[PDB]
Amino acid sequence: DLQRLKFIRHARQLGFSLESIRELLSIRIDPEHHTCQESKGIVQERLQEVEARIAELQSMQRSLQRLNDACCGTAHSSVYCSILEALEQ
Ligand SMILES: [Zn+2]
Ligand SMILES: [Zn+2]
Repeated sequence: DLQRLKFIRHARQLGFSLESIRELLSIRIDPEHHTCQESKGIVQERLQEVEARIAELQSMQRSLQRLNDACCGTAHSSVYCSILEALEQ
């Protein structure tokens, strides 16, 4: 009950998909018939997913930073905005 909910809460904190969470719950309730290989495979898959998303976000971050730094951000007419020009290109 409560401990089970806490377990789930902890998994969600790590971004595990509902599918992986369901699998972790099955291993959790019937440990005598599951192995470290199974649990680690679940962690590893999620780990690869996070590292991949991180790479994507940092890439967007680098572009956004350049767009941001190049624009004066003032009353300057958007007819001359570099951000619009960049997004067009
Ligand atoms: Zn400007
Ligand atoms: Zn601008």
